[PDB]
Amino acid sequence: GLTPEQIIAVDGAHLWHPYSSIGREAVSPVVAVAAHGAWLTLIRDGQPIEVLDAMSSWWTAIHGHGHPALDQALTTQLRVMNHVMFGGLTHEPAARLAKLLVDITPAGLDTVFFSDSGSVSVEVAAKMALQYWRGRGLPGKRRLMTWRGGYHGDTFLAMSICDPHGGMHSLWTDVLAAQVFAPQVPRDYDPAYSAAFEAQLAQHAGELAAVVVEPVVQGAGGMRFHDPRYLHDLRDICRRYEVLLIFDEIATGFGRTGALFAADHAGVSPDIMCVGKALTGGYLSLAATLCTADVAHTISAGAAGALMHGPTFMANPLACAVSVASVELLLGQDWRTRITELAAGLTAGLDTARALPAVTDVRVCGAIGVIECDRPVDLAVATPAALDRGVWLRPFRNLVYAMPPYICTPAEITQITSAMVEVARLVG
Amino acid sequence: LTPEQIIAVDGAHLWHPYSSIGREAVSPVVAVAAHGAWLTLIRDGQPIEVLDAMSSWWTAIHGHGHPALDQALTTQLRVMNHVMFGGLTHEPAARLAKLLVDITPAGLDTVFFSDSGSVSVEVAAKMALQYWRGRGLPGKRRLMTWRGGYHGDTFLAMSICDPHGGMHSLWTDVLAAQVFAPQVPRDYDPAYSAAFEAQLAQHAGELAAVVVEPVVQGAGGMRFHDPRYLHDLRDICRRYEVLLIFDEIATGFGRTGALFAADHAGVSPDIMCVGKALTGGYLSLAATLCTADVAHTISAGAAGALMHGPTFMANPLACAVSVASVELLLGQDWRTRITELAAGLTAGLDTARALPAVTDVRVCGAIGVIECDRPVDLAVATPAALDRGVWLRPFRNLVYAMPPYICTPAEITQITSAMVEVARLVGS
Repeated sequence: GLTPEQIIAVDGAHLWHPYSSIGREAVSPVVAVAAHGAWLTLIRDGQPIEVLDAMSSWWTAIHGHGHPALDQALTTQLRVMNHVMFGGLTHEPAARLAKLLVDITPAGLDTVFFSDSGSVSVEVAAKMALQYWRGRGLPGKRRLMTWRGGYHGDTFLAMSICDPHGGMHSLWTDVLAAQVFAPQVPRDYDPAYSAAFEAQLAQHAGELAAVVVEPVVQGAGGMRFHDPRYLHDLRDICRRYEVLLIFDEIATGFGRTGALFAADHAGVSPDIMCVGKALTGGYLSLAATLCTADVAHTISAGAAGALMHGPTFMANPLACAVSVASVELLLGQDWRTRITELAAGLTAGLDTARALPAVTDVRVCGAIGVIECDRPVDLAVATPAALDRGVWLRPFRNLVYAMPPYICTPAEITQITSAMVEVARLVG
Repeated sequence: LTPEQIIAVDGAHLWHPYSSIGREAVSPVVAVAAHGAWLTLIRDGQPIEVLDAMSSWWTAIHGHGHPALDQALTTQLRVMNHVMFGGLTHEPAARLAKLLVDITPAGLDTVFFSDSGSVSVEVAAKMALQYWRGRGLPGKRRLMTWRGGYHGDTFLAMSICDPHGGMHSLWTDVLAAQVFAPQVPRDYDPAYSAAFEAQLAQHAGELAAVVVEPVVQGAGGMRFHDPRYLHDLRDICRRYEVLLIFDEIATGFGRTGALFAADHAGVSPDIMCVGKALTGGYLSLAATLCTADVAHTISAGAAGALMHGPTFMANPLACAVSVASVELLLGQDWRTRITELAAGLTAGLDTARALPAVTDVRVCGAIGVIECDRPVDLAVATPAALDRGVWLRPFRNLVYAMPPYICTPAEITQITSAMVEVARLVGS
């Protein structure tokens, strides 16, 4: 065991944090000692304090932390079978979860490949698309196309379809696969944008295995929203030019944008889909890649005859079991009303930020609320300001944003938005 | 779901490792429980207990449902399932990082947690590339390895897989082009090391790192090599200013008879990956360690940080069970336990040497291998071993086992007996 002071000492000497340095961080991490419901217990000045997890621990904790149904599902599985290899064996948690995912995802996604993180699920999606065209005798179809502003993970293939600025591709000159980038997709629908996207794809169609995009909401690359009609156009362009369509719903899945999956806003189905994050209710890392029967059969009939991927902990019973419970818990309530109330609460609470000096935009989409500023937000000013108000916020670039747990009460949303508005006040 | 229902869902909707959809010659066997060294499988509608001779692909070193690991998981679950690692730290991450820095080869001072072995290999490569960019030498961006290796299934990891006999051979047209030395021999031969140095010498200005599995090459062929080669690699790498990366994802935590396989040569790499047995086989987790010099050179570079950070980085639940699994290993006389397992494998596999289809029998720690003269047919091997009460998973021409450390001498003899009978049938 360790005290918080001992934890800080070990951490500063031995632990890498995300996108961080060793030994030169301007803000040292805060010790978290517990998490229950929508609240984290953090150590501030040696005092344990409770604060709202306004980020849902990066979109994951949709039912909040320590939800009794999900705790119970994990403990139930632990007593029967922690894990077995998925090579030559199958089990009830994988079957139950696969059945659920094929039933609730956009129509036609009939097969499920489990992996251990979002970035791996993106690599599997890419491997499916490339092997598909190898199965059709067209191995020149091996590049990916996307639009700017995206984020798809940070393994090296996922990096290649990241936004070049968000992903700091200037640091990776001559390392990354060179993919095709269309301009940033706009918020409001403009058919000229889609016509330009189609003309650019048409030029590269013989080189392209797939278009890969985040539907409706671009998360880690800038918390930007776009009209769902653009996804309708992508589905059409890809159909006509014989390029696969991949939707990365790792951040948008499981109700977060006001539909079960963001693709449902446009009423279209991709050929391949990635899910993760909220899949397990935020308990454990699990991800999945789904594809159509056509994709699966074309891969399986090719000369390779097999999708050559298979992580050690593929379809981990513990992770699948808690995911089954998390999914069933979402589907067994009126989640659509819940998200509508959350969006209304975010809109009401963030409205006064629209008039602030340094605010360039305020936008809400489902249980997502964003304040865009005209300058970078200083973490050394924002974090104490948010903590003083009992809220854990993690701004980045010029954005103050939240994706609260679905179980947040109106008062908790008021508390979250009040902290967001104050952070934006202190920016200007 | 009943076992028949699971089989139906699985055939319709589940991808398995390295497999097709609809064209697998052997349907998977339903697993319904796991306890200690035993799996409960459904065969012809009836449950049978069989030994997990593969440790669920090297992970279940303490067996399944060990009370100390079950309890560590439920204890952490009652406190905090998960919190984001951005701006926060926690006791499971600090406890695990402190343990790992203390037990790994000297000089490995910092720890980056990720969710899978393949990701940890990508993190290792990113560390090596950002290191040389931090030294103003971005041309040092290629990797060198020896043939027969395997390092995971993501696209960078695939680039250092064996390019001919390796499972990723058909992708070489789209992978990064790395430098490959010939297969390292079993016995020590100074001419091999001289040739390795001569080949590295002409690429040194473009090489970021040498990446190898130390002592045992696993998924690429269960080949063992003399630890003195690792001494030579460390010397070559230091003299030519190339970083040395050891992938101990399969070899770590006592499996080869030393705590880490690098310990057989007394060698410290600059970067090291661990995984699999890290969590006792409960949950997916991996780690990448590097020296202070590597961490500080990355942190002082123009990037100012290591540009990686997955959603579930440093998951409290996975870290907590890993802490317990590592402490359980260190709190017993693991070295004597592994020596006894190795002696049991050696004694029980000896009769396989006389079988007509067997070309080699070799043991290293708790690893036992029968190498046959033809590929082993799973349709024969799987029921033959199940008939003998053992779950075995041959691959290529190999019948092999990596049993849980808790196996009794009688259980090891039951495992080796089933392996001998599989080998006997291979030549029938």
